[PDB]
This record gives sequence, C-alpha cells and structure tokens, in this order.
Amino acid sequence: GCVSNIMICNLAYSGKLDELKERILADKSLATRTDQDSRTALHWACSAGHTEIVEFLLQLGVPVNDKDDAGWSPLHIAASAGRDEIVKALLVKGAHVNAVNQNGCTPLHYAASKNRHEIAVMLLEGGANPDAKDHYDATAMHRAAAKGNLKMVHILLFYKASTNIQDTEGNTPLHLACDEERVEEAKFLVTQGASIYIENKEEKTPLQVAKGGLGLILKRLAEGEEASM
Amino acid sequence: MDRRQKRLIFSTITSKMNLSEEVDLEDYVARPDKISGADINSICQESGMLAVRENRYIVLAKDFEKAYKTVIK
Repeated sequence: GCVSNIMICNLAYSGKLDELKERILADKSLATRTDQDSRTALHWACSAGHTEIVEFLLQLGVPVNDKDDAGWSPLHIAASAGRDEIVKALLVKGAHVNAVNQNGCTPLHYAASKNRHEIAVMLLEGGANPDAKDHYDATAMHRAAAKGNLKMVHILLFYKASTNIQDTEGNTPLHLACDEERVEEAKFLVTQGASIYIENKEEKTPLQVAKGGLGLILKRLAEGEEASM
Repeated sequence: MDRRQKRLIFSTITSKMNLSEEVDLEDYVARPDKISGADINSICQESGMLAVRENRYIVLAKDFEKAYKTVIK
C-alpha cells in the first residue's frame, strides 16, 4: 500500500510478480535500485514473504548480503519474518549467517526470539555461531529463555550454545528464565549444565532471582547433576 | 519495571500498529535502560510518527531504534 519511495520496491512488497519481472527484464538496474531505507526489491520481498519474487531476483544474480540502513541483510529480514523457503534459498546463494545489524544481532537472534524453529536449524546447520553476542552481550539463548521458547532452548543447547554467557547486566539465560518464571526452561537449562551460582551485576544468582519455590527446585536439580558424574 | 511487563506493554501498544513482519520488539524489551510505561508509549508513538515522515504506512526496525533513542534521554 506503499512502503517505499521507489516503485519497484512497492511492487516487490505487494507481490506484483508479473509487473516486477516485466519491468526488471526491461531495465535490469531496477533489480538493485535502493530506496530511502537503503533497501532494494530483495529486502522488501523477503519481508512480505514473496518466495517467487525472491527466486527471480536470486536467479538474476543480485547481491544477497547488502544490508539496509538499519544494518539488516535479506537473511536477517527473512529469518525474522519467519520465511523458511526464502531463508533456504538465501543460504544456497551465499547469504552470510553471522552478519550483524546495527544492534549486533545475527539472523539467529531473531529466529530464536520469534520461535522460528525450522529457520534456526537451517542457520545452525549453515554455520551460525550459537554464541554470537549482540551489542548488549546477549545471545540467541537469552532471548529464547526470557520469552519462554522451550523447544528453541532445546535446539540451541543441542547445537552446543553456551549457557553461561553474561549480558551487560551480568545475566545468563538462566537468570532470565528465572526472573520471568519460565519453569521448564530453567529446569532444562540447569539439567543441561547452566550454573545456578553466577551472580549478575546486582550480585544476585539465578536462584535469588526466581520464585522462592523455583529456586529450591533448581537447587535440587543442580545438586543432582553434581552428585552423578 | 518487570521485563515480562515491559514486553506486555510493548506488544499491547503496538498490537494496533502496522509493524513489518521482521520487527522484533525483544531488541527493546531486552535493553538495560530503566524505562516507564509512559516511555514505552512514547517510543511507540514516536515510531509511528517516524514512519509517517517517510510516507510509509508500515513501521520498521529503524523507526523503533530511532524512537527509542529519542525518548530514552
């Protein structure tokens, strides 16, 4: 309904496939024309989820790693907006899995935060660094744990993400799971080795941050993991 | 305020807004700055305004980054 100042981008977002192919086949430069957001038809097509348009662009050979003015590459956009097919297509074409935007996030931060399970797996199979830290020193796991994304927490641990990385507030993902009462998340993290002993910057451990009972449960489970092994 | 509450207010205020699919409010919810329920409301309003300045009816990540920086000090 008009999201850009450049027509080809509005076409890209609105899914006008035939018009887009038609104009671009006449003027190939339109495929890489930038708008007021340093976006091209690719960024917009990824955002709206128009797989066909994206495929056309990629077969045409357009660059796949150009970031928009907020630092978002097409893979950040597709991953975040949950576009599986497009994400796959982008990876075959060489999209950078560990590219960062203006806030230090990789596409994996978004996939994890927004429950994009299948996408997270593709990114991780694609070489994604599970411990990438954003500008506040937060990882994909901090986002998943904080929000209560259980299965995503499984996936990250299963691809060996570290559980004891501290963000600028000194919080690990367990601290976050605890503070937001994400029970199953917290339990899984402790059963998976997360430390119940790390003090954050307010000098509070995950236990002190949790509900009284939750603290006692995690306490027991941590000592259970200690005892055996 | 509660990080959980902070998320609730952000999703509540932006629930009537037209955000692009790639926007992830957790980028803001997760920040360390202590902010009020009023700041979140202003951040959200300022984001819509910044979108309008670009004759854009969809709100983008950049609008939020911008608005966050404006409101929070």
